[PDB]
Amino acid sequence: AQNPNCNIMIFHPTKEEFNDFDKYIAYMESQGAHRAGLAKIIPPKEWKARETYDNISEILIATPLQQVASGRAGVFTQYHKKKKAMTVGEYRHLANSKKYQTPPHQNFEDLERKYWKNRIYNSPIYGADISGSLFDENTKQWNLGHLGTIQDLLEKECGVVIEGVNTPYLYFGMWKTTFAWHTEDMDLYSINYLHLGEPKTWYVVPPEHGQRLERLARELFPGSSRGCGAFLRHKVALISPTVLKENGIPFNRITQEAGEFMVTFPYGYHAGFNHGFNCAEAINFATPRWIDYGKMASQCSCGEARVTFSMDAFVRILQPERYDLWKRGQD
Ligand SMILES: O=C(O)CNC(=O)C(=O)O
Ligand SMILES: [Mg+2]
Ligand code: NI
Ligand SMILES: [Zn+2]
Repeated sequence: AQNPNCNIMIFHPTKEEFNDFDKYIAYMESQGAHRAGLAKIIPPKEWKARETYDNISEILIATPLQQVASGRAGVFTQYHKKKKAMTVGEYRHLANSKKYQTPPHQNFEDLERKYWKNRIYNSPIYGADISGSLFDENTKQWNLGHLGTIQDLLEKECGVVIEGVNTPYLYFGMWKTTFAWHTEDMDLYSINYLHLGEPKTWYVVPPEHGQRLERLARELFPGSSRGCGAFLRHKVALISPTVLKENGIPFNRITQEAGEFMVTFPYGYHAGFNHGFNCAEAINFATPRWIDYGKMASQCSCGEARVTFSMDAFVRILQPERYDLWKRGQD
């Protein structure tokens, strides 16, 4: 079995290997990459996403979110407070202000120490889930707006034609902006491209060990667990690497820099934080190997998780027994 320790693998495709997206994912999996839950892909030196990022300041962040924490430094939740709209240029100035800017630090490990020590004492502001793309239409390789759709994959594998669409989303981050422990909707893959700015540090649990993370989370967040048998779908809970190690949970970490792609694999729990002002693009995708994970994905039916239109068909076709309860949680 390839990659039995579930290490995060880093790939350097050539320009020729960068042509066929599906084929390269299947290649990475042939080398065991999915066992980690996360892989990094460094694009060939000849590739670019677009010509420049000099003209993005007028994009609107309609509903910036202030991420307010509660708990202790290593075990906390966050809630999202809505703020007034602002442009990307206004958000960048805010990220760089004395109140929000990255502190002085020696290296990525020092900054990670500072994040876990001090995150809860601040409330950074995040632009999230903004439908759109920064890939040039003429970028033919790994263009996250031109991927094969999840609805087409389900039709190809299973024969069922369904409604729904699959488009990318932009993220604008600052120092201490935080992504809580989660798997993707319907335990899909994700791909994330860091277009510009400062890094993102990721934490990930191997898919084969995801239930260990879920059991710790029920212990650490006991009222949330009584409220919902899939409360990690709410995307609010954080657990530090130190707490994970104290509890024996297998995990890995890596820092993504501008110009790099990350792929998350089905049922790979992940979390992380941004180092400073940045912009990322991400989208969910599927392969044939996903189908069996989609059929088994947990679901939130308490009402908290609320998701896109296109998830309806995935539940309806893959999880007909669960569909009526889940749809009630959507309404
Ligand atoms: O960049 C982000 O904020 C979040 N992205 C992810 O959790 C992802 O691609 O799975
Ligand atoms: Mg603009
Ligand atoms: Ni994710
Ligand atoms: Zn729920």
